Amino acid sequence: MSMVYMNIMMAFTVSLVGLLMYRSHLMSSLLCLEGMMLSLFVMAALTILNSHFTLASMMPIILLVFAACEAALGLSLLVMVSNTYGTDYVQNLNLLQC
Amino acid sequence: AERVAAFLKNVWAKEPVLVASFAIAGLAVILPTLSPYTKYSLMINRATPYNYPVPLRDDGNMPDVPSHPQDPQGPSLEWLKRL
Amino acid sequence: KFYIQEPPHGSPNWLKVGLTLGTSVFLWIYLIKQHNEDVLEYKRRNGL
Amino acid sequence: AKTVLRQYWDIPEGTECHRKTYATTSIGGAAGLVVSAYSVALKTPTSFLEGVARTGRYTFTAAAIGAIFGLTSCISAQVREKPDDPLNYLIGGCAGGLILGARTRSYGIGAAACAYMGLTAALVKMGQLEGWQVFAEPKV
Amino acid sequence: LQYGPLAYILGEKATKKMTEKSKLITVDGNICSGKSKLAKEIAEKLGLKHFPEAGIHYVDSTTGDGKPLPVQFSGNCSLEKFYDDPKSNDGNSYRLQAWLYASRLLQYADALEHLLSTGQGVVLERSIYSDFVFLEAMYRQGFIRKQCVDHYNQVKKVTICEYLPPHVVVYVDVPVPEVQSRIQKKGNPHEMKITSAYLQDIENAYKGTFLPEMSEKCEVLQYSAWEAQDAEKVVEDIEYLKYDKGPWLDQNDRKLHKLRMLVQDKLEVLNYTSIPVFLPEVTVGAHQSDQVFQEFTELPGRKYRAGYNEDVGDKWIWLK
Amino acid sequence: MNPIIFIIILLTIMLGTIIVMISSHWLLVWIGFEMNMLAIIPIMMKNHNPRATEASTKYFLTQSTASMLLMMAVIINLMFSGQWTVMKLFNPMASMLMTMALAMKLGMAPFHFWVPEVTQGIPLSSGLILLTWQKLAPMSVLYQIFPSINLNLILTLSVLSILIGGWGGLNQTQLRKIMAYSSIAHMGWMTAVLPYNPTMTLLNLIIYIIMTSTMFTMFMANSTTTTLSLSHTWNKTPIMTVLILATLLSMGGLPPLSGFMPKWMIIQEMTKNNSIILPTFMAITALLNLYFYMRLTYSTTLTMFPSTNNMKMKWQFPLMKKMTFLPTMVVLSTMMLPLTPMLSVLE
Amino acid sequence: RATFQFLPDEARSLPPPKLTDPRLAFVGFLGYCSGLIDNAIRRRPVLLAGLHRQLLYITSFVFVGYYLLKRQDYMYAVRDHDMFSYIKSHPEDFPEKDKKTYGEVFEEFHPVR
Amino acid sequence: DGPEKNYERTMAILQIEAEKAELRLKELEVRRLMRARGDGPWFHYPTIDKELIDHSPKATPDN
Amino acid sequence: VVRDHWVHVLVPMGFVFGYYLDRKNDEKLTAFRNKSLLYKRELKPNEEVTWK
Ligand SMILES: CCCCCCCCCCCCCCCCCC(=O)OC[C@H](COP(=O)(O)OCCN)OC(=O)CCCCCCCCCCCCCCCCC
Ligand SMILES: CCCCCCCCCCCCCCCCCC(=O)OC[C@H](COP(=O)(O)OCCN)OC(=O)CCCCCCCCCCCCCCCCC
Ligand SMILES: CCCCCCCCCCCCCCCCCC(=O)OC[C@H](COP(=O)(O)OCCN)OC(=O)CCCCCCCCCCCCCCCCC
Ligand SMILES: CCCCCCCCCCCCO[C@@H]1O[C@H](CO)[C@@H](O[C@H]2O[C@H](CO)[C@@H](O)[C@H](O)[C@H]2O)[C@H](O)[C@H]1O
Ligand SMILES: CCCCCCCCCCCCO[C@@H]1O[C@H](CO)[C@@H](O[C@H]2O[C@H](CO)[C@@H](O)[C@H](O)[C@H]2O)[C@H](O)[C@H]1O
Ligand SMILES: CCCCCCCCCCCCO[C@@H]1O[C@H](CO)[C@@H](O[C@H]2O[C@H](CO)[C@@H](O)[C@H](O)[C@H]2O)[C@H](O)[C@H]1O
Ligand SMILES: Nc1nc2c(ncn2[C@@H]2O[C@H](COP(=O)(O)OP(=O)(O)OP(=O)(O)O)[C@@H](O)[C@H]2O)c(=O)[nH]1
Ligand SMILES: N=C(N)NC(=N)NCCc1ccc(I)c(Cl)c1
Ligand SMILES: [Mg+2]
Repeated sequence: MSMVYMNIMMAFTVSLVGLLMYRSHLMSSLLCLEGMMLSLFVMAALTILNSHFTLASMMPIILLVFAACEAALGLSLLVMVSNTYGTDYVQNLNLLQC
Repeated sequence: AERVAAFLKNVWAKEPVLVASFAIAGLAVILPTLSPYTKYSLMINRATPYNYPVPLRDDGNMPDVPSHPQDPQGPSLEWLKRL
Repeated sequence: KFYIQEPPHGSPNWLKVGLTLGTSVFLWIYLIKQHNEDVLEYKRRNGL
Repeated sequence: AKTVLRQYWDIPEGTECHRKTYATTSIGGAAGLVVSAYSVALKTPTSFLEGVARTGRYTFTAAAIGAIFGLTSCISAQVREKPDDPLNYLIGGCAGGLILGARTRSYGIGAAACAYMGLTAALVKMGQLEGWQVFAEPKV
Repeated sequence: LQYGPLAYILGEKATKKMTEKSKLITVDGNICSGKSKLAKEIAEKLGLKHFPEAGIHYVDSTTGDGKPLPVQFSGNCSLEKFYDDPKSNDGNSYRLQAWLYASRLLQYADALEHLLSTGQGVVLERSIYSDFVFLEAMYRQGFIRKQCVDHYNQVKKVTICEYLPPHVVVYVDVPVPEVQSRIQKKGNPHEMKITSAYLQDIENAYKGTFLPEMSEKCEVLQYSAWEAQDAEKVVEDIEYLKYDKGPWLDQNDRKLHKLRMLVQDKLEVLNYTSIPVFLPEVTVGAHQSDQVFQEFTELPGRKYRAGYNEDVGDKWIWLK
Repeated sequence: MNPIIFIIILLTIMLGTIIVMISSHWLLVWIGFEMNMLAIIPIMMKNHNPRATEASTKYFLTQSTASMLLMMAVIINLMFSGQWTVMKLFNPMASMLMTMALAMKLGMAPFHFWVPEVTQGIPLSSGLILLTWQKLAPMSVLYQIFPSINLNLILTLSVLSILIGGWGGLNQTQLRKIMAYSSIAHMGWMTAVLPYNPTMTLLNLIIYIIMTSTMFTMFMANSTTTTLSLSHTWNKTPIMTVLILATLLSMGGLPPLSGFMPKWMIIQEMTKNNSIILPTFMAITALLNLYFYMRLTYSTTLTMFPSTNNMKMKWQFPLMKKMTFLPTMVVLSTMMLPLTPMLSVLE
Repeated sequence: RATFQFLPDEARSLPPPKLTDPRLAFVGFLGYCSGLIDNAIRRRPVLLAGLHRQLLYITSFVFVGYYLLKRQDYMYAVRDHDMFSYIKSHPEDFPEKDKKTYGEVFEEFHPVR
Repeated sequence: DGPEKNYERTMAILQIEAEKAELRLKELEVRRLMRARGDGPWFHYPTIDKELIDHSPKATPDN
Repeated sequence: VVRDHWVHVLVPMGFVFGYYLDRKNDEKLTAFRNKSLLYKRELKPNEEVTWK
């Protein structure tokens, strides 16, 4: 494939590894989810624009709409985690081991 | 009507901004159906030629298709000039 | 014995009892009528 | 795994035993590394060194089982002069199970492993001979 | 329409039926402190429903024909036996206390259901909020073990959190020596065995815990023995309460609907009173429970769901 | 939650699943999953406690990650085929990503860790939806893409799910975690037969949903969530202990009960393809499921555990819970075997 | 055959299940069992209580079951129709064999001694 | 039951069981062929419907 | 028919019903009635079927 696809596919993989390798802040990982959506938007937009798939031009817009619903949902849960524990640390969410 | 009319005069006193909003949104929803000029909007949009008009192969039996653009046959925009 | 509180189901719910028997009769009549249609249609398509 | 598996089955029984032990040891080491990766990821070691100690202990144990099996089963085939017999994999399988008991220091695990590793290895040779399919291709 | 989400949607909302006279009043005090009489007068003058204190056979009074059942169907727990032998080896003291808490929990749900469904307030005599004073008194006299206290607290935590405290808490403060005289004049032989240290513990818990706690969330009226005699003066006190505090101000139709769905489902109300914690005082062997359960089903009108018992005159069963 | 809000959110859960099942376009399939994920989170948080907050957080992170992998697969498929039609994928890397994404959404091993924890952390009513209705959308997608699924990958996921589901349930005393590990094991049977006969996948799915709904409804009726609280049921509703026994035996796959039908038919379709080792291994491993189902029957119906004094107060009140469809579900859960040839309606 | 149709029109050339079908009777029996379980879980007299409710349990089971059996029978007809049409279209894949009698076919004898 | 009825009832039973057994063998061989060659009603995995294509003259000629 | 002894007809009737259903099964297995090589014969002037 063309060389741009190398860097966009690399960007998605970097964000995916970022998502799968948590640190402490839950917000750091929610950022990696938004990054994953950014790389999909760019990769989808390039393919659609290059091929002149006219009707598909709206598809990246729809992707962003549900990226925001995902982001808003992630922040709402972060608020409730923050209220319960005083931090958004993910190691506090271990009650359900038992 | 009195209950609604009394309700109208109440919201004018308390929330005139929301009275205007619902009034404006209502005219948006309703007037396009009552307007007599709405039909021309589609006609104008349809008459704008973004594409080349590919000619038809004269098979010898399409009497309503113009041979030349200045021939009588075909759609006309006289309605649009008088608009 | 005689309940200190009137039971919720102390007396029949006649609106329900009527609907339940009415539905059963309707479904049975529909089923029988449907079956007769199928038998008649089946013989016609098969020249019987 | 596909390539390391072909190597083993592509070199005949009793011919080039050293090459056989390379393949089975390579399989065992890969299995031990996979076990270490999941173990280290799901039960965090107390320190980086302890994670390395646990990995090297599992990977060596798994490679030792693979080495003793691939060697013994090849030696049995060579000595017995019967390269098609499942019994060789039973002897190799049990020996691997015995080594597992050794690395674990537990005759009971050694005995149980010898039985089930031995039988499992014997079943593997039979399936190879007869064409038994584990992940059978859809046909009907 | 039985109350549910459908009834709520169609309009059955608590704030429609609830007025300024929809209050939950609890009357508390020591033994022989005059609660019962004061509670009955307050209910009659304010026009509320009166709930006589929940005893051993409270639950029988609400199901079946409303008459007390034999004592084997209450666990054989006896209040008289508690006075005769507070340190019984069969665990009667705590078993009785655990049974009584559950009876109060049930009565509170019934009071709340009446208040939310009709808007008429209610008057109780003690409640789940003040039942612990007896437990604390029992423990300080050595009538129960620390484990019984732990079990009581586990049950309370997961039950009392679901309800709202009373609007008004009325306390009748009768000093212990006066109570001892009152118990002595009453006459029943078993209650005469109560020791003053036991009654002082009830008083210490009432003032050391209940009242400071209730104050932050309820209107508290603390009367002496003489003030309490004239119920008219107490009613006057209640009528001019401001009601500026407590969790009732934060209630809305959405929340009271969730509360109504709980208090009308008694098995849900009593869910955690039988948590699988095996204290000897309350654990019943399988052979005993099986036998008693069979005998309970053989009582008049208890084999089947209410309204399906032909032995007691229920008709139209084949259509019900 | 307002009753009208609850109904609207439930209909959005169903609409999201239905969008996945009627869509011919990958974008609409992805939208359906997103809409479904959006509406289920408030159902998980409906009780507002730290365990429900943790459950919902773990669910959102897993589902949202899987959706990214799903959308990645769709975009790769678009690059190598120039179309969005829901069907076989045209790139093996796109097939791996979509298969892993659907396995994540299904909670199949080794992507299974969230199922026991999320189910434990939410109410019984919400767990019922999670372990039944939520399997429909990912399964319907697999039903359409299976021609391009890697056979070794899907059978590896199926085998690991049966082992981990069976082993995991052995150590549980909480009912919700028992149902979660049971669900993981049953998912393995569904996807093991998928490459061979997808019709048998639907039968297993339908029968599993009926039996799972029956169990959750009976747990809800008594408001029981632990083994020990379920052991008091004999001293309250004896009939319910018998229904629980019959369903648990059925879920274990014992003849002549319904739950034996899917295992029977899946073994048939696998042996027809000369798959002998795998169905034998699966059936023997499923004996772990039967073991910890049997333990429940022992503590619930076949013995009488100790009770408490306060239980006597429960004798005086009738069951008030809706128990919707329970009489029908339990009959279907147990008495369907004589009608097995009815599976052709699913073709 | 027809897309997302429960009973394609071609299915009407088949005879409907008889209302005395043994499978339909079993389905009706299941409806009866459901009615009894409904009474039992609600502590109503199992046999007698709510006969109208029991009737609807039987009738609704029979009603749904009749259409399932009608579709079940149809799908097996389609399976047979497809299989025989395929055999006609590929004779060389399904040759008719020459059948030999046992007097001609050699079978080994294994003594049981 | 007399031997003749049982005897001839057995032949009726044997005929049905023999006919079913042959069909089962035919079904397995038909399924094997249909799946390998894709030339039959079964294992007919959908391709894109060609009625979706638009054959109108486009904005540019070379398509 | 008494209120005290009607239950004693359930099993006898099940036997009669089971006997009856067995005979109706024999009516679906007549493909070789009077057609086997061993027993095929002619019908006696008055007979209808060799076995029913
Ligand atoms: C049809 C072809 C398909 C074949 C598949 C098999 C068909 C059967 C499917 C079964 C489905 C579940 C329905 C079973 C109905 C059970 C009826 C029953 O349990 O009796 C009611 C009774 C309830 O007691 P109660 O309401 O309190 O009345 C007073 C008596 N105490 O119950 C009790 O009092 C019992 C309390 C004590 C517990 C005893 C437990 C041992 C007896 C279990 C027998 C049922 C086992 C069913 C499992 C399948 C059996 C093959
Ligand atoms: C011709 C019919 C032949 C019978 C075929 C049976 C096939 C299995 C059907 C399972 C469904 C059974 C019905 C559901 C249980 C309802 C009965 C019950 O729960 O309690 C018994 C009850 C009497 O107790 P009570 O609650 O007080 O009601 C008074 C009514 N006179 O009600 C009664 O008075 C008696 C009602 C029947 C009792 C059923 C007992 C359950 C049997 C389960 C065993 C498994 C079935 C056998 C396995 C082979 C299946 C063919
Ligand atoms: C696969 C082969 C086997 C075939 C399997 C077929 C399964 C599907 C077949 C349907 C199974 C469910 C049948 C339910 C029958 C019992 C219904 C009943 O008796 O309800 C009585 C009464 C409500 O009756 P009502 O709704 O008012 O009737 C008028 C309808 N417009 O009110 C009551 O008291 C009923 C309370 C008990 C009901 C349990 C909760 C479910 C609610 C059902 C609502 C009404 C169902 C109507 C069924 C019609 C279906 C055609
Ligand atoms: C020009 C024709 C179109 C006019 C449309 C106007 C629509 C206005 C919508 C309401 C906007 C006002 O916003 C708020 O509405 C609520 C009711 O919801 C009003 O409050 C009202 O509540 C109920 C009716 O619902 C009445 O019993 C109450 O007496 C009245 O005050 C408030 O006065 C106002 O603060
Ligand atoms: C043809 C190729 C044949 C390949 C053979 C592959 C054999 C399978 C090897 C799997 C990996 C080894 O598996 C692992 O072994 C080590 C032994 O040190 C065990 O570890 C256990 O025993 C010893 C001592 O007790 C220590 O490692 C450790 O303290 C303890 O946890 C683990 O419980 C086991 O999970
Ligand atoms: C605890 C018990 C757990 C379950 C145990 C199950 C035992 C299963 C035994 C393995 C089944 C057969 O296993 C597999 O058979 C096929 C033949 O079809 C062999 O396949 C091989 O055949 C040819 C030659 O025959 C080789 O050149 C080639 O490398 C390979 O394709 C595999 O080398 C063998 O690994
Ligand atoms: N152990 C125990 N006994 C209780 C409890 N509530 C009431 N009692 C006993 O029940 C009896 C009646 O209590 P009181 O109402 O306070 O005494 P009284 O004679 O009725 O005087 P009044 O306050 O006017 O009603 C007393 O013997 C109490 O000790 C309780 O929660 N635990
Ligand atoms: N094995 C598959 N994956 N396909 C499949 N079901 N093949 C079998 C063909 C079949 C079976 C039943 C019916 I009814 C019909 Cl019409 C067709
Ligand atoms: Mg009193």
